[PDB]
Amino acid sequence: VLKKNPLKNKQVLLRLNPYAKVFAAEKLGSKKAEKTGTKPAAVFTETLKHD
Amino acid sequence: AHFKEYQVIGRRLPTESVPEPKLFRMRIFASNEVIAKSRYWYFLQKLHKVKKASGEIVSINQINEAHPTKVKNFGVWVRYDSRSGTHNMYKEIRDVSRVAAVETLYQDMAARHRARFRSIHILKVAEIEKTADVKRQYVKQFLTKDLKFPLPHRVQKSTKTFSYKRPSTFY
Amino acid sequence: ERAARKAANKEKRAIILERNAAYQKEYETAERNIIQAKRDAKAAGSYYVEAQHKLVFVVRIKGINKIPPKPRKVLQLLRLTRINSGTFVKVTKATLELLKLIEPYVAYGYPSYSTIRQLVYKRGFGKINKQRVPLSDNAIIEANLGKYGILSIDDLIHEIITVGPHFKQANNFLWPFKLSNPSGGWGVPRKFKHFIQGGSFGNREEFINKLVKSMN
Amino acid sequence: HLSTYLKVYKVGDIVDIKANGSIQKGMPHKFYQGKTGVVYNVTKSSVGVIINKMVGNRYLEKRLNLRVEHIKHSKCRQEFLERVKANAAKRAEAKAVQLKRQPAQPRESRIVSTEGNVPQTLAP
Amino acid sequence: GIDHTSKQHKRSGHRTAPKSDNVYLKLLVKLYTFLARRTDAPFNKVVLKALFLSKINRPPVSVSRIARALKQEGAANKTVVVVGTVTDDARIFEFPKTTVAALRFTAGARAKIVKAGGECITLDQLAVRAPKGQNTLILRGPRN
RNA sequence: GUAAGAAGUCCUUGUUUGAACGUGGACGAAUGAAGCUUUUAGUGGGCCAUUUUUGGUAAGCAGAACUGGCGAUGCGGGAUGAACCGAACGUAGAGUUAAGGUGCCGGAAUACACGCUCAUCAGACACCACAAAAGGUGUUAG
RNA sequence: GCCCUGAAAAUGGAUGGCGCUCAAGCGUGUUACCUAUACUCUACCGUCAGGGUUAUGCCCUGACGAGUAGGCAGG
Repeated sequence: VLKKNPLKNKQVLLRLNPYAKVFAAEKLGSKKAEKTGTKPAAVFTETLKHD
Repeated sequence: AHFKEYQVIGRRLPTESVPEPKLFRMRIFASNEVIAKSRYWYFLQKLHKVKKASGEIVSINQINEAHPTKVKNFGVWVRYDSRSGTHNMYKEIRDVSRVAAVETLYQDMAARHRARFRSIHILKVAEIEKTADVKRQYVKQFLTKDLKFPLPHRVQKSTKTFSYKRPSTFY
Repeated sequence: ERAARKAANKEKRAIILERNAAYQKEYETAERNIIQAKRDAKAAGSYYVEAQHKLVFVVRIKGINKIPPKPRKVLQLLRLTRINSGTFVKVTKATLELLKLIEPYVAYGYPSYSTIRQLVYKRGFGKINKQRVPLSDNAIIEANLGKYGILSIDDLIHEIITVGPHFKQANNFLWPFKLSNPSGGWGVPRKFKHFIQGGSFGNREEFINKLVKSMN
Repeated sequence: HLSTYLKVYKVGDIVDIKANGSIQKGMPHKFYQGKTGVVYNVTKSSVGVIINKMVGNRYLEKRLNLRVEHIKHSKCRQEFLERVKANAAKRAEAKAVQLKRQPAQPRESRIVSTEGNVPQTLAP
Repeated sequence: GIDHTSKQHKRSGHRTAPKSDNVYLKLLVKLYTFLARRTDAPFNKVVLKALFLSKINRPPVSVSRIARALKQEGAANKTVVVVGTVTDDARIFEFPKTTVAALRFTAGARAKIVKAGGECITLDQLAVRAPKGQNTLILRGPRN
């Protein structure tokens, strides 16, 4: 009789998409990335900056 | 809006007979990547035989100023296909960044010539390393030793409607 | 008998949760791998280009009066029957010609997973023979489009964004999205120029997310 | 052009009408020019051709006789038959797909290299 | 605005009820509405559609037409059905012993059928005999 | 103009050196969503606008070909206005906007920023649309 | 590029008026804001369609509502 909206009302959110529970547990949106240090090329920075 | 500098590269699409074509690069002043890419194709159609369907862009990137706090004297080449065949202009702008120079240039052209973004073409913005290569007098005005000057009329912004003071503009 | 009902529900629910976890893994590893490919090209001194977008979202911008017949018919075909109504479309040459025709009267672009999810959750309405039925439950989708293996609203979002074999059927099941006017406004003073000329219509390619998030 | 006479035309084949100026006999049909019709009967001297001509808003059926000099084999169904045979082959291979056609798709990701092709910057 | 495409507020026609005022006919359609709704048989929907028809579109059907229908192969013992009216025919001399159901029989036609041996029946009795229309043969009269 | 398939493809031999019919076996680009009669009102050389094109001269303009709108149509704006901009209407409420606007009349910044301009009746949409081709020891930037 | 002139009469007169001069004018850019019978949400009325049910009625669901000549229906 009345449309209730997910993105509010965690109950009707959880009626659908039950992955949301563990999603919020692991938090999965403030998730950190594996660090790397792949430096770029001299030709790349050169042709970016000029000529 | 507040402009940005964008590096753009175009590949015009490979064929059999011709793998790996020649990757033409350009520097654009524009608000965002959409306008930057449109301007890229607009200049590339003039220079060479390419098309947005006949070509592709490889790497859109941003260029930030290496020293955006160091004050600089830029010289700018400009041209605009009006009213005659195209004719050029050299202007000088004292500012910190190429972005600010281009912004105040567009505003100055709109003011002093009624010439518009659609009408204007940027050829080359270039920092002038050495003094005595500065040609224009309104920029030469500001390079003198131990420069000082006042602001003799101060008028104070008032938040209220009424004042009980008979205000003063001093300094 | 009620225990049998609950057992079937529990089975389908576990299926949904493993499917959704798989989809999350797919999306994150895909974007991470694209990023690392860009970085690898940069490190090797080569350039990496991303795949051209295959899905676009389109929004109507102009009313119904004094519309010429060809764009009127094309908007009928794309189910943009009124102002601010919107639809997803798969982009090929055949559709690009339509978009070229209806550029003055629509704003379109390349949407994000976040806005697709928000649209399908808040304004997601479905067609059950007719009628614009609100979704409200995964059963309504498992009935109609369980033929195509789409048992959940997230499976539907996946078939939409990852354009699948049955994108046509899922999108036609989806009623045209009814949207409001943006809360922050349109920005520009005058709408009916291109996005490039300080207008609003035409392709903007990423800011459609901002626009539809203001409008939804 | 003698190759316009060693041309078998069996009932069922589709042909375009393009009448050449070099033969005053049987120059047909002012606007039946570049129009296609299948052949219904053949005699000597002769081939039959039928065309769906529209009058008002219905397609009526006009049957006609023409000299062989004006008619020409149609390459209308070349890709159709090629695709049908290739579809049979692909269906056999499947039995061992998207055999349907598809429009031009968006080109996918790739990598562009800089080995001897450094990008050449320029301006107006 | 909406820029409609389908000429909103269509009526669909199709005669949901009869123009008549015969209470007995209204009992008949009240019965066949239940039957066509609950049975799933198509025969009952056909009969209900035919009951709404007018006199112009319910032509009479003759004894001779019925005998033609019964001369068909494997169709002699079927319960023939005419929703309209059934007339006599003095052109045929031999008539089967069939069962037939209809709204209205004429006196001569009823007499001929009874004389051959069969019976004349109403649609409600046809319903309590064969709800789904099992082993039935519907006939219609020439329209023009 | 035609074509984009199950009224289509591929094996099976009786009737003019072979064609047609017939026998039986194996299997298709995108998007979006019915047909048949029957019968009768009112209107059936009226007004406006755009762009295609023929002929045009003091200037205007006259003929045809689409399209859109008014006629029948209220609402917001343009100070006011049949055909300009937006947008088409059930009765109410809350929110967001369009076009147009935010010194006072008048709801909304006498907001921010860069320049230019002083007119002895400046200007406050222009249109190498008219006055029109220039003149001026007024000013600014090239 | 802006400014002056670049001819136009006759009741008193109009950037709409007041009036405005680093503007309340011209050009351009960045934000905020006002605001329609337009868009979104909800309720109610009516129509239409689809369903259900021992009653030209009862129930569920949804989409729609401009109107002259004129037509049909219910009162």
